[PDB]
Amino acid sequence: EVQLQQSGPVLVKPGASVKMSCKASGYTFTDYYMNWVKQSHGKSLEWIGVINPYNGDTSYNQKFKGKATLTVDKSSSTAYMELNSLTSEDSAVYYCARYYGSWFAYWGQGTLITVSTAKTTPPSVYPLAPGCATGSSVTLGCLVKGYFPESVTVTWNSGSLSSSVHTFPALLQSGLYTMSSSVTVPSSTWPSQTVTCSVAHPASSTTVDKKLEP
Amino acid sequence: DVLMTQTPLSLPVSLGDQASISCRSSQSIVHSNGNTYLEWYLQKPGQSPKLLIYKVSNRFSGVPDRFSGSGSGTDFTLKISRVEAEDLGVYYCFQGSHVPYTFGGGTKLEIKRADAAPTVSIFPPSSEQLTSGGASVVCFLNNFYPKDINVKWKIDGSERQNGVLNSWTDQDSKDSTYSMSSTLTLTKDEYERHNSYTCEATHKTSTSPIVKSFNRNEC
Amino acid sequence: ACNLIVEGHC
Repeated sequence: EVQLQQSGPVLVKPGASVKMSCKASGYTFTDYYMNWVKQSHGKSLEWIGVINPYNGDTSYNQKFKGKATLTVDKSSSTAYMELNSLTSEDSAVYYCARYYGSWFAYWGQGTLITVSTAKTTPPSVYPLAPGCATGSSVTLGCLVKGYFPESVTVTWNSGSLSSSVHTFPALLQSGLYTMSSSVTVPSSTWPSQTVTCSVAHPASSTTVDKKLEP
Repeated sequence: DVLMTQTPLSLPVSLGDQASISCRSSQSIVHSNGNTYLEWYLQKPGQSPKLLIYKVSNRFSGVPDRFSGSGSGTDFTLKISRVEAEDLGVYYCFQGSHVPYTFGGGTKLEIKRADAAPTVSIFPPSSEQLTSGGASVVCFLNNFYPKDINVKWKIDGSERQNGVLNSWTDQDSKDSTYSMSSTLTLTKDEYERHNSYTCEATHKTSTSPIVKSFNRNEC
Repeated sequence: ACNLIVEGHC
């Protein structure tokens, strides 16, 4: 029942600072060291440092000395990491991870930090319907184009028992992200039964639907 | 710093096979107190890492006994017996005996399965996108194995290289296949100058290219 | 450097 809930993702400008949190539940916060770990996209894990919530003692990887500051608030059972002088190299997922004799027995879900001058931009959502058949299934899609920062979530109103979904990782294109999602449904159900993709982009707080039309 | 070197970088394994991952440290991981703080983690696609093994050979609560850790000093091994499709991901070794604590570079476990031909679908630009001045042509290549696949675009039979972006999914733990999108982005006026759009895939499962096309004149 | 997790104090 141990849970580590980290704060939400953040887009921040180069040169600025950011402070993220790690909220512990299901155990006595002071009983166990809290570690922090960095993972750059597609790269290995790196140990940043550790704090003893009992007394605030800290120990840092010297690679992050002067980059990361670890603190706790005992009353709120919360650990914090503050990063300063941000550069593109600081864009990463950051995890808190709790000691249990073993070093990282429980992990938070991570906080995604994006360091960039680009502004938050909601996506354009475009329906992907087949061109101008006799088959028993049909694949449809939605193209989610021109958004920033990551991420988006695409859902479909298709029958779960009779459809299959694929989510393709986003790529950067002219400073903005583009992704797509496909759904396959029985051809007997389309176009008679409406198929709609719902696209959520939390950073812009948008939730847009696109109906698939022949 | 203590360097942790993992081999292999990629490990393909069949269901029920045994996988063996090696971790070597640049210096002994035996602490002065006699303990060896060598641990193994698994990071599944899209998830946080999870502890598997601590102090070389001890399984964390809930980790089944087909995961076994062995070794000593500077050389360690993780063996995953009776591999299951859900074992895919990146395995990391880790040492906490010396500050700074350091991780190995990872070993990506891939599930081997029977060849599976891609289901290919091609889509014209939406009218909505065209009004905006852009034109993306999208091909989906779904549920195929092995992962290696090459996509060629043609416009009216001529090879089109510029403007193509390809994105693979990670391996699917349910059926061990891959899927990928290939997207050709043009301007509206460029798109409307031509008739046929073709995505062509070279894959182990076909002696010939796997072709999918639409023609703007078939409406 | 001092191993805080093992030593408990540094």
